[PDB]
This record gives sequence, C-alpha cells and structure tokens, in this order.
Amino acid sequence: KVFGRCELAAAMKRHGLDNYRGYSLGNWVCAAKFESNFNTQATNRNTDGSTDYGILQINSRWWCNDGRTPGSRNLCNIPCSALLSSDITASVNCAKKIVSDGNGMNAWVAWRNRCKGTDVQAWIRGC
Amino acid sequence: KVFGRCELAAAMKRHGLDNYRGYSLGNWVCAAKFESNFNTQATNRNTDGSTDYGILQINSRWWCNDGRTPGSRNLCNIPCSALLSSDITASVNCAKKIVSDGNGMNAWVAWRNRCKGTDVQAWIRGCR
Amino acid sequence: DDLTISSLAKGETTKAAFNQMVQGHKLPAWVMKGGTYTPAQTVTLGDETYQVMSACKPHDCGSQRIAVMWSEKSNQMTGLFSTIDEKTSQEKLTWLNVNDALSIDGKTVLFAALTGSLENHPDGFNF
Amino acid sequence: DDLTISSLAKGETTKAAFNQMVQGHKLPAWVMKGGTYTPAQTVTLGDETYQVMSACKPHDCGSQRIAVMWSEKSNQMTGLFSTIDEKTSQEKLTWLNVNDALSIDGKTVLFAALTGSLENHPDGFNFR
Repeated sequence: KVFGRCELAAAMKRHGLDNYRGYSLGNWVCAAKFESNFNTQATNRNTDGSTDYGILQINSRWWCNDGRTPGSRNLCNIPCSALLSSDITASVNCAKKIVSDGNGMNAWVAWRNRCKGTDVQAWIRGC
Repeated sequence: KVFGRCELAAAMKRHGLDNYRGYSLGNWVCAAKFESNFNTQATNRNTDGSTDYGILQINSRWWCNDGRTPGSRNLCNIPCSALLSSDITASVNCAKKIVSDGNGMNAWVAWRNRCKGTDVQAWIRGCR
Repeated sequence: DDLTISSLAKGETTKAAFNQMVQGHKLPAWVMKGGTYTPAQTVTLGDETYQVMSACKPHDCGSQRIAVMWSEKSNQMTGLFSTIDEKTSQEKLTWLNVNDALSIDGKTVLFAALTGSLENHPDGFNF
Repeated sequence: DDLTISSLAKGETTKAAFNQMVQGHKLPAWVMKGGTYTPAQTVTLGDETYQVMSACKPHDCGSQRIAVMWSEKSNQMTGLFSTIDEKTSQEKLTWLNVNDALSIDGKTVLFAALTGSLENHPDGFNFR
C-alpha cells in the first residue's frame, strides 16, 4: 500500500510517535518519505547480505529476522515480513525500540540526509 | 480522441497526404503535433472572433462554418463541428484545399515554427 | 461559453481559486489568455466530483501544456504544468497547489489529462 | 520479492531488451545495482499483458525513482525515470524507449506506478 502523507501522519500520531523521545511527528513522516516514499512493501537488498524492510526501511541485521542475514540479532523479535504489513503497527513498535538506542533518529540515513535540521513540521501541514 | 504518433501517421498515409502537393508525410504529422498534439477535439478561440478547429486547427473565418464567425467564407463547405471528429477525413479533405496555394503549408503557424526546414521524416521514424 | 482554464481564471466566483492555484508560480501568458483546449470532463475521486480540463500553447501544442482539476464543492483548483524537450525525451512538471487529498490519485488524473488517456478512456479514472 | 528492474537488466533473455530501453540515457548506477523496490504488478493494455515494476534511490526515495513495464512474450521494455528537485520541487521525467504503442496509456501506467495509484488500484489500469 502507498499511504497518503496526511493518512500516514494520522496513523503515526495514533500509534504515539508524535514527540516520542523528543521527535515531533514531522520527523517520522519525513523519514518515511525518503526511506520508502510511504510504501508499506518497500524492500532494499544490501551488499552485506541484509535487507531493509517496510515503510521505515528497518534492517535485518539487528532488528528483524528474515532468515537469510548474517549476524542477525532480531532485537525487535519479529519476522521481517511483519514490517511489510499494510497497517504500520509493527513498524512503529520496532522504530520505538530503535530510536531509544542512543543516537536517536540518526539510525535512519534518510532522516539524517533529508530531514534533520529542516522545517519538518511541513510534513504534517494541510492535514 | 487523442491519436498516437505512428497511429496518426498511418491514418494520414491512408488518406493520401504522403507527398500531397510535394509535402512528405512527416510534415503533416509534425503540423498536427504542434497544432493540437494529435487531439481531434482541440479548439482555439481567436481574438478576431474566429476559432481554430480540430487536429489541424483549421480556422472558421475562411474554411469551415461554425455559425458564429462574421465574414465566414466556408471555402471547405463543411461545418466546423465536422472537423472535431475521431476520424480525420473532414480535416484531411479541407487541408488538401488549404495547402493547394502558392504558400502551401505556411498556412499552418505550427508547421512554420516547428516543422518547416527540419528533418520532418523524424516524425514517422520507427513507424510501421 | 465553454468551461476552460481561461474562463475559470477570469470568472467572478472562480478567480480567487485560480490565483491560489498559481500562487508562487510564473506561468506563460498563454494560459490566462486561453490556449488550445478540449472539453472539460467529469471525474469522481472518492465522493468528490471534479471537472478536469487541459490546454496547450497555441501553435506549439506538443511543447507546453497544462491540466487543471476543479472542485466546485470545495471551490479548490489544482493543476499541472508541463514543458517538453523532444530532443532529450524529457518532460518538466510543475505541480500547482496539490493538496494532500489529490496527492496520489489526483496527480494520476492530471497526468492522464495530458497524455490523452483521460480523453480516450473517460470512464477509467474514477478512483 | 525477486522479479525486479535490476533482475531484468541482468537476465540473459531480457538484458538486450533492457539495454535497448536505456540506450542514450544516463540512469544512476543504483538502478542496475537494485534500489528500494516493491513487487511487480500485472496490467493489461488492449489484449496484451505487462509486468509493471518500480524502484527508488535508497534512502532518498521520494527524490529519484524509476518505473518499467515489461511484456515477456513481446520482448519489449519501456520505462520512466523521475527526479524531483530539492529546491524547486519540479519533477523532471525522462521517457525510456517508449514505443508508439505505449505512447499514451503506457505513459499513464508508468506514471501511476510512481504516484502510488497503481499499487492502490491494481485492477484500475487495464485499458481497452
């Protein structure tokens, strides 16, 4: 499924991401825009054998289990297929674990490159 | 109707436009591209009260009768509504009358600006 | 009096909506003057009905064109301006006042108005 | 997850077709390496079937993306590359070997693959 921007913002708000660990809602919508363009089925195979999954492109080396990634820790204790669900519940639950890891949202390359330091609230306006 | 490029080329060829009055097929396809982008329903209102109609944007002052253009000569003896059809026949018949002048395809502003002097055959390149 | 992008721009009840659509963009003079156009078509997205129209630059039609969708219900006007470079097989799009509601299927409809699919398949775009 | 634009580019029976599609273009290396993708979807144009797929630039998905439509039995591959400027918001499209047959509805389908309409309305783009 491809979420609409406001549709995703509302879902993320319902799941408690607005200002979670100090990150306002727009940071999360912006991260999704540049990791997956709001597509729940997005997948990216990496050269190290891992794969990034779902709307927030969560990686299989440390966070979910896809049974084919070396050095797997499955810290979200979920199969990576759960991160490809049409509703965002699993992805939000796992993202909350990741962002509390220490370096916050810097865990997301897309957030660092396209969202950090910008007017992220723009992503939830007109909603 | 919006024609595809090669689709229109084939229809214009079947209608006898290839080399008509010495103008190879590409000239006609190119003229339609820049007058209407191959849209049979295209209409352009002009400041003088006339309107250009159809795939080849034929004007209502001299060529077709639209019932609302003062001084209409209707030199193609056709209602302008007939030039808005999905079949290009009426437009081709009128275009042949229009081009049969010493100035030829210069009658079409789009042809003068985007087609005249160019490698027009490119407009039928890759076409079956 | 055919409904056209030009008539909307000059209409007493629609001029304000047109100004909002083109705010921040500097379009060619041919748009307001009234380019080469075709009849408006009805398209229904969700439970909202729109009049969708297009126009192109007189005598240079394949080079520059514009599509607009207008909702009387909301008064809102959203559009798409397109300039073509045949030599590079490229097309530059400028999105005009696309609100979130029209950000997925609305963009598709406006693009269909320009390719010709909307005119050739009038009942194929009521998403 | 498996049939992708990346795999088509490498496949022994489809690589020549892919090369024909991108000839003359300068697609980013990420396209052939394999970007962020979703499963291929089937669409029917006329009475012919196409696999439609897309992919975006890793970690900059909303900025650069590509859609490709492929007909296995027709040995034809056409595509659309899109880059959105991070200062003007203008979207620049590059059409990849769009043959005349796909010049209208195929362009619509490829763009729908990028907007998200095709993924959300899987059976909404099977034009007569």
